Amino acid sequence: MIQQETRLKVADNSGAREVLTIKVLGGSGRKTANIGDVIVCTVKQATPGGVVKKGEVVKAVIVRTKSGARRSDGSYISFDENACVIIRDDKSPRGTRIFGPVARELRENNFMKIVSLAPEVI
Amino acid sequence: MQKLIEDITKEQLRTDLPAFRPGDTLRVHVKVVEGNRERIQIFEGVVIKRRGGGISETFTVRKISYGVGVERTFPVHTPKIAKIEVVRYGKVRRAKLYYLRELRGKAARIKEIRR
Amino acid sequence: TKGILGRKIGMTQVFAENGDLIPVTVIEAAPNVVLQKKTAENDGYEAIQLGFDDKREKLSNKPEKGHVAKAETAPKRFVKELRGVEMDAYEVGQEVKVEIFSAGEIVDVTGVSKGKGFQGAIKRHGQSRGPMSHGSRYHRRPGSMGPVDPNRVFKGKLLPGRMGGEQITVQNLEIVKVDAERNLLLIKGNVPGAKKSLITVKSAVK
Amino acid sequence: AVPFRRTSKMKKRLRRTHFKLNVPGMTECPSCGEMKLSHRVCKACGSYNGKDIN
Amino acid sequence: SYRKLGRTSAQRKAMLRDLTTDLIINERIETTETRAKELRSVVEKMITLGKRGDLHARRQAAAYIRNEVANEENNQDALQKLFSDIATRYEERQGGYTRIMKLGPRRGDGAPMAIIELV
RNA sequence: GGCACCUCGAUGUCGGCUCAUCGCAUCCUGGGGCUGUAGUCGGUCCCAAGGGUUGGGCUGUUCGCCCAUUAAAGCGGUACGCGAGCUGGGUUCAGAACGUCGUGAGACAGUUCGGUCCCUAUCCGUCGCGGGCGCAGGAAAUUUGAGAGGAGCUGUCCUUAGUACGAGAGGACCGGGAUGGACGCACCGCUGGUGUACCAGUUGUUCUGCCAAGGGCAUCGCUGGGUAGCUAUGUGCGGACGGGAUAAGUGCUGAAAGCAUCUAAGCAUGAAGCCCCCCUCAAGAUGAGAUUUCCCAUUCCGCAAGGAAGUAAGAUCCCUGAAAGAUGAUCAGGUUGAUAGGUCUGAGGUGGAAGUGUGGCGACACAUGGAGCUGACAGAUACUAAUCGAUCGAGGACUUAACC
Repeated sequence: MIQQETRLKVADNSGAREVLTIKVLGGSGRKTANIGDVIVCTVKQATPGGVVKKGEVVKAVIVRTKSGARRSDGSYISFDENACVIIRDDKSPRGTRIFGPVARELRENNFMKIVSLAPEVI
Repeated sequence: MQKLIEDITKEQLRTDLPAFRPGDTLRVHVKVVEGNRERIQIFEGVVIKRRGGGISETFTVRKISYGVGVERTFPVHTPKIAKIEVVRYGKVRRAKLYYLRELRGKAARIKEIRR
Repeated sequence: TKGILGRKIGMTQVFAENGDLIPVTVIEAAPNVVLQKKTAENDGYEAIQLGFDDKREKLSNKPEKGHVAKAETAPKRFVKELRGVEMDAYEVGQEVKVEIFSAGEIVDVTGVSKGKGFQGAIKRHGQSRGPMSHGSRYHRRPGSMGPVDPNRVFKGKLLPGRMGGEQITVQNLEIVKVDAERNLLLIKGNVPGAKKSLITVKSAVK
Repeated sequence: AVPFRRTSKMKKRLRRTHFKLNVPGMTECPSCGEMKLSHRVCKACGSYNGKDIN
Repeated sequence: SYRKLGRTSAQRKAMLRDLTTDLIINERIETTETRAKELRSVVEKMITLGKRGDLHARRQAAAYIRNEVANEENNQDALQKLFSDIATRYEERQGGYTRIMKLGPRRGDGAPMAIIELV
């Protein structure tokens, strides 16, 4: 359950490393957020050489969380880190390549572009 | 109730799963369907939990993947696990192996029991 | 409409023959019996009174014994009645069993909810409580009564009291599976009432 | 946190209407001689359910 | 459930152990009703251990009941008294080795007194 | 703000928290007129109070500006709602300080640091739960529904359809389908929490004569797990489809007043609004209702007004309990009985017991052996406890019809 002010680990080579959740997009007042949907966020600290500087506001999709997802099958997928990928509103990532595994949730919650770029999907 | 419940769920509980313990490392074949394309995605990890009874009884397995751990949990008697095989038997003490969540990087050795 | 009278035995899960997993409540309903066919011309409305569970002769008083004598069956522990059913469809004293329902039907279920005893405002009506720190001596109290001008407190402010034990309804439940040989019903989801309590099952009005 | 008007004798008595305690449960001890409580070993006879208890 | 007896877990366990030991000692005991009700199950479970009689049961019982003298001329510790005499007396009747006789309440607090006896 | 009328034998002042509730001069959602309304989007006005009407930065602040959103981020009343409900950051005490004024003590709707917020609820009132009595016999159930309470909110996307419309850019009404946000109800099968009479490891000291094995204490000594129950962040479900009368609006017919006219006579249509349909309570509804069934209309006295005293059906006392519970109460049972505790067999949880033997100098490791233990969890079982008892509890007035 990613949440307002929650800090997320960037999972791509856009130059960003850590982001701060501005708050979750969607309904009027949303308390929570799970894997699949975009969230607005500011980059809190970043690599020097990159397209994203320190302290600008961007929109990202949370790609994996340590509070897992539930499937209609009944299985569960839990990680050991909360990470997100920065996206421009066309739903394509701003990073040229991404790191680490990625949840299957992002295919039906259509981010198949990111899934295709991803190195590993579970 | 218990006897009645197991009576109405015995037909659905599976039969062809080899015995394994929470400390073992193990492979699972899951018949995920992607684009109207059924395909076995192969997952290898260390078991952590065996919990629950009847068909409710469920198990978990943990993989380290590209520097990020992933924990996969299934209901044991699920129809969409195509095949299941233990690859090595682990020698551990605890019943539920929660501490690998914190512990990483070859300090998480699992001694092979050979029994 | 249709319905039967049964007892909640427990809860479990079942696979739907698709890969998905369904949580399901398990209800046993030994064949009910219709005791009285309430009819408009004398009773002001149409309905059937039916009973589910049996009683020993030690516990069956003579009044209810004579009452059930018309249906000619064992004295029934639990009795209830259903409206909107066709009077002509049911003879008095005939059995209902469980095959009247079948897998796939949409269903509404009602029954007494679990008791919870004298509970506070937070547990009862789920309204936030005062800060836990900064010297707040207002930890878990139920809020101000009301304004000053009315010189009283209005009716309907939510205060502590008893909980549970009022019949509740859940709408649009699904009958996953039926096992006539055991007299068993399997409802998707979960149902009010503690274990081994009385549950009544009705075809959904919606 | 204080009474505002002294309670009348009528109100006092009326509140006291339910303050009475009810009689206990008496049962003549089958061992002869005197009365006893129910399900309690008889104080005097020192017996219960026919069997004598020392 | 199990009664809290109005005292913390530590001294509750100690008190139940003392009551069990006193039962093994005296064969008859006078306490308040609820103490007797709780004592019933644990003492008739210790009886099951005694009837079982293996060394594992000996050690399990010794881990619970306390070493007061039960027969001073023979110096029968509660353990050996239990396992030798009482378990033999109660190997014949498959459970239920206790009784509760209710008495008139005590003078001081009117609490309901009870007699326990193994029988 | 003007007045000083109640309160100076004391009516606690800003803001916030908790809780709301009301008006509609409507912020969104619903229905319409006009538009300099092509269409998506708008402006103004009318009906509309059912529901909803967000999280942060700054400041004691409300108020404001800012960031990010949402359909919207309404305006007001309720002692500028709410301190015998809370907070005390500011104003409004005593200390101290800066600037200023004062010869000076000292003073500043100028500033700054610090600065005790009392109360066992008597009566109304409110939320729950009992007892008594009445319902022209006494009981066991099932119910009618007067009449109350709750819900009653909405986005996005696919399609219709790149279709109407627009050189073009751009982009529909109406109508289908999926899914979501917040709320509310229910429940542990699942994910998790807790789980202090469950299992295991472990430090110090002390005790069980000693080894071994155990016990007490040390926040449950600490730590890793965890049954039931309770539980949300977990799961299922709802605000659906409709009927009737209307608001604004649009009307058909048609005179008053040969025309015209939604009007006066008639007939329609028309909103998240109203009354039902949905859910809960409900016969103290003193108007005490109805239906199904059982008991029967005895014994005593003035014979009779009407009394009392044993009973019928059926309850209670008392006892074993929980799915219920603050205590009453409700529910499951009281020996032809499974109500609770044992005993036996299981589920789940811990997880490899003690004692032995083998290897090793040893700490330790294997085998015996998925062992030992196990609180509530579910089956069987008459082993212990629910025995003797006692108490309460009917015998029924005038008239219409119609029949012994």
